[PDB]
Amino acid sequence: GTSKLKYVLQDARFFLIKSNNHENVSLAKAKGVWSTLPVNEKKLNLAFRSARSVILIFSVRESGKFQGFARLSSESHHGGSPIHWVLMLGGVFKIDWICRRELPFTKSAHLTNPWNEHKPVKIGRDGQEIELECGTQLCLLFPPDESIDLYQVIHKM
Repeated sequence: GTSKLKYVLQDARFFLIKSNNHENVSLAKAKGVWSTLPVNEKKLNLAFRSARSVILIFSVRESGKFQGFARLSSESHHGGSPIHWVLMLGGVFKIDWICRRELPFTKSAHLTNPWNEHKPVKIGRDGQEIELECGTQLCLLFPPDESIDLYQVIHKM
């Protein structure tokens, strides 16, 4: 079901992450981390302290889909085991995946983001914040990922 998911998404903040390649998203999925440019790092750190959940929604450029979404579990940190991104980067955020399944853009055509001029939510620069109701509904469109137990994620928050 979707009830724990809705609980996790309650009063969350949402950010679009655009990746130039699948290899980086695959790495993020395996390793539970993300790194972004300083401008977005600052926004994410601010958002992590401000909200019960901060959700990253991932899209690989030119793929025509979202590849999943994850919750920030920490602020960014520096000096750790170097991640071999296929690329100046900020620190590393730990993340917990909520959904590692794909969603085609064809399925989110009805969702517009008030924070990017009410353009379809698929449209946006890396780090674009997604407004609460748009973001919530977007996460709810994804196929449920039955490999993830959200109890574990709830126990952080």
